[PDB]
Amino acid sequence: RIAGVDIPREKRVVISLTYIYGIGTSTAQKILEEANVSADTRVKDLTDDELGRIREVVDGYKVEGDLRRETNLNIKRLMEISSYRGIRHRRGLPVRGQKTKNNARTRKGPVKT
Amino acid sequence: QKINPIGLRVGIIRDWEAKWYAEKDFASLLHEDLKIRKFIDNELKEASVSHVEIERAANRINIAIHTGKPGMVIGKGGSEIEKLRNKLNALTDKKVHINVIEIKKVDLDARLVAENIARQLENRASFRRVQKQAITRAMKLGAKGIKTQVSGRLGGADIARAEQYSEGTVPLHTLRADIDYAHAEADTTYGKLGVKVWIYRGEV
Amino acid sequence: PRKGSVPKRDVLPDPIHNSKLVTKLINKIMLDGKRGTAQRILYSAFDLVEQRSGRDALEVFEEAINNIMPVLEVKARYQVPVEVRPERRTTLGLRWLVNYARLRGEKTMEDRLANEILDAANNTGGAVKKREDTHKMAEANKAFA
Amino acid sequence: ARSIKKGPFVDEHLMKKVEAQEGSEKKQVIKTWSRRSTIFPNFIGHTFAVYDGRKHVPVYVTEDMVGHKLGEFAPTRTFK
Amino acid sequence: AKTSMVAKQQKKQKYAVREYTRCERCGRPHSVYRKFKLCRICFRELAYKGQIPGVRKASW
Amino acid sequence: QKIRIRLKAYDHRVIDQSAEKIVETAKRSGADVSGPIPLPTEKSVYTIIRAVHKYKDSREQFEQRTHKRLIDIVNPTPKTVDALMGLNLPSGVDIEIKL
Amino acid sequence: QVEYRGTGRRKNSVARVRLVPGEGNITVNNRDVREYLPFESLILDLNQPFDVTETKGNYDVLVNVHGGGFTGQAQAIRHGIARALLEADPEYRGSLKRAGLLTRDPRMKERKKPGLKAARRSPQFSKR
RNA sequence: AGAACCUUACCAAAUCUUGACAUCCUUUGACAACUCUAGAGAUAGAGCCUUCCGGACAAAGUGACAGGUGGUG
RNA sequence: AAGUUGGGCACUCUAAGUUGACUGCCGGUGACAAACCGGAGGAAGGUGGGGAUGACGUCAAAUCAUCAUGCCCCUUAUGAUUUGGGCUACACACGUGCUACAAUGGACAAUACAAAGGGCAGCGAAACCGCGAGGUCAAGCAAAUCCCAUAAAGUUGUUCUCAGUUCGGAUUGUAGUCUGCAACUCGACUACAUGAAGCUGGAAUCGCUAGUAAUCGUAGAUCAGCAUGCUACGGUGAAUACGUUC
Ligand SMILES: [Mg+2]
Ligand SMILES: [Zn+2]
Repeated sequence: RIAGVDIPREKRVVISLTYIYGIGTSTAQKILEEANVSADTRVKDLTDDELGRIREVVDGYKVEGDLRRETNLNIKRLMEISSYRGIRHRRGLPVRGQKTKNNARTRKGPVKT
Repeated sequence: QKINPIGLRVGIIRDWEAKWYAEKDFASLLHEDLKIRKFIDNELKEASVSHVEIERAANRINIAIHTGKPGMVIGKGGSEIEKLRNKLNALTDKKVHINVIEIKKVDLDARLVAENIARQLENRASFRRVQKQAITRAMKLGAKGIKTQVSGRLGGADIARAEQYSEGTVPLHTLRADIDYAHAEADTTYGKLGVKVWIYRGEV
Repeated sequence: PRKGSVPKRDVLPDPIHNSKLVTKLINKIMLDGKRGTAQRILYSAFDLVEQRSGRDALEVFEEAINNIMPVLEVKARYQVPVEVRPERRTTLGLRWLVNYARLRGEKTMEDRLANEILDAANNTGGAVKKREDTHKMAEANKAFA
Repeated sequence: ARSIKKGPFVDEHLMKKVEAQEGSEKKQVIKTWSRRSTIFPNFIGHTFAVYDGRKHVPVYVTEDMVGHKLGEFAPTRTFK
Repeated sequence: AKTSMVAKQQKKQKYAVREYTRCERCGRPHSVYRKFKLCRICFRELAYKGQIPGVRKASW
Repeated sequence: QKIRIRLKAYDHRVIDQSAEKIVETAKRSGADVSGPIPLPTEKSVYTIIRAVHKYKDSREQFEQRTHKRLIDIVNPTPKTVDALMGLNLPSGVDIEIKL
Repeated sequence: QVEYRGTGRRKNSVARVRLVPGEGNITVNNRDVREYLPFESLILDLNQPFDVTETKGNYDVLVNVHGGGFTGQAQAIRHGIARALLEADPEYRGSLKRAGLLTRDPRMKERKKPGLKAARRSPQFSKR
């Protein structure tokens, strides 16, 4: 349990740390190298000092709920300023200049024939 | 549907009409040649200009005009040929040397025959009689085969059609055969009439 | 609309076992031209079956193909039954073997193929079930022959 | 342009028109066709009539609009 | 092509990125080769006439 | 002490005859020539839509092939240089001389 | 010395192959054959001409092979070995020919046709 | 076989009417890249100012005339 | 260190010219014919493999927007210039493709093997800087010389162990690079994070007979920049054709 979130017990530490929101593979490797810990050692077979060092490194990366709040604040700011990206966020359409005549399902939801 | 026979045979048994090489100014040379050819065509309409070859070397342009009426192009005193030389030099900064090649039998030249029949059609002759006489004289002058075609609003009819006449052998699928092809256009009061002529004067 | 029968291809024997059948099984297993992958898979499967049976790999393989090779089939026309050609027998045996092996639940294709050939040698495999169904429907439609 | 090594783009005419009458507090509306001009802090509190294709949409500049283009606040297409 | 458009292409552009190629024989804006400054249609016609040095039909 | 002559031409026939002409001129003038050496031909293919409009699936493929010939003169002489620089080749072939 | 030289071709692969009196070792581009080739089937195919001629292990092979892939180069080497054995003893012609090793496999990659995805594969057709 | 501008043929807005482009006809040049000002520009106002051989060439005015990716395959 | 140079033109290669393949020879089926089958020789055997080449005709098929053109139409506009916006929209239906759903695999490190093209204000080597896309200096090269440009699949080792996952990468946040006067509408790529559907697809339907299909990359035209399209190249490399009932 790191950053208030449980991580798979039987998964290697490097992979299991990716389950933390805001932690991917690159940041997981970087954290693991900063807080010296075997790459292949599973979290279940881990030492309390290693866990404490990992927590110490993680706490300052600005992950999880803080990251979510920052992203939501950015999205809300661009919605509020009445930007083009904000209008597209409100309408649930692609924001990064895709074509909506086809292949916009991940933004427009399921097909409504 | 039919490959242009000249296009099919260029580089196999027919040499290019543009004989030169370039690596950098290919486009400028090509379009200079194109404007030279366009000016020669516009200026020597009356002359039976069968075709024109262009070569360039040592900053010179050698023009070879194969025509059927060399007297008209040269002039009695060389005045016409000198004037043409001067106008080509005006068009192109380079120095142009012009030669004229006589065609003994103008009735065996595809381009000349096409232009003659197109002129007759403009004069409003019979699109059948013109082709018949063309083919007759070409065949009597020893041609192994000839084909003529005229398409468009033949007798002014609203519905355009084509009609063709043939005699002898014209093996358009033989790559050996040196088949002379030409297309011309008559600008009749009803519009464009396209005449095509294929001539096969035999193995050479 | 066909002038007649065309010549048939002839494959070389397996370099190690010297078996046309083995070569054609490797070709069947091969996907996208990965002949090396097919070779390693087949060889690992042969080693696994040899270990698990204490019996010659080629022997058990030949017994499995003999078990899963049919003799009658049915072609739509109602389905009319007809005998199967000797080369069609081998083709169908290998094709069914590979298909049901790929359909097995083992983790790796080598394990799937080994288990499937073992089951076919015991006469209790998916390919055996396929052959049995084919023979049953051929017998059911025997009249239309 | 976008690259940091080049400064944020803005039309010189637009920038000088904004700078003009900066001291006076009776700031007026600035007609502009420059949808591509970036919004600098100098633009805060200004009104730009930005051409969107057929008409000049008025746009009021605030602090949160700094760093964006003037075109991002004058939509061009109409739907429903 | 339009004569005014040909003229606007010939004339100098205030931008430099605003320069585009047109076939110099007919004026077609699309499918113009750089080596010949010709569109595909004019290229085919002149190759058939044999007036493009060294250009012949290909096959292999 | 070598002189390179590079000839390039769209016609292998004309390039071969020009190469023979220059080799003969050099051997007459007296120098010794190693060659001609045929460098790999450079073929540029152009694919055009045959139809004026639509009909994408129908194409026509032209080529321009330039053949390349290399000549090495080993023992140059003033006579050889004068004869090479005075020799006139067919308009088709392009000749470059590197002394 | 006593070198028996020969050339072999397959696809776009050319192997100059030289046979010398030796113990059967094969060197390819200054590398061992069992390292250069990624599979032992290729080595067996290379040795096949020697088995046919009944001179297995009586020659060391030196290969300068470029072009194509590993299979193409292996079969080019086999062709070169067969040609070298021919050069060394004309009596092996019958055995090599029966084995089918003196044949230069003429199969090459078919050009792509315009209007087709590949040499033969055509675009997916849809009536209506 | 290459739509951010151009392309581009469509739309809005700001603009021109021998015209963006061609030939003839009258005058004759220093035309015009270049710097200033106003404009989103196109363009307008004064300078600077540099070319030219019996005439190439290039500017101003007028009338013929130009122009159309407008229709009918 | 290197075919790097001294040397050689053996080999390969390059590209001109030539030889070769014609049912030629032999034996069967066949009406001693044609032809089919098999064999010898040959690198190649049965139009060896492909390309170009497309008759007389059919669809008043497409194109007046490549070009030309009869007639009609506008000419203070249906002509012309410029800035900005459309052509990139989006409750939807269809065609063609790219990416996947995984263990014949994902990730990590090491190490091989192609062919065909392009390069003048263009190909940008090495070196230094940045994790990165890229930036500074800058050699060579108008080409069998230099560069683009280390191919990938593959092979060998470690790890995951059948999980919507170490699969898959859409979606969006932030921060960069590059081209262009200018990436808002509306470029590509890069770093970090986010991590949707999808766990081989109903009716139906498509391509392909061999170096073919399938997979893997590579290059080029257009082009400042922008390719999952198009046109070429090679690497690995199958299955099946009984038959003409439908
Ligand atoms: Mg033919
Ligand atoms: Zn054109």
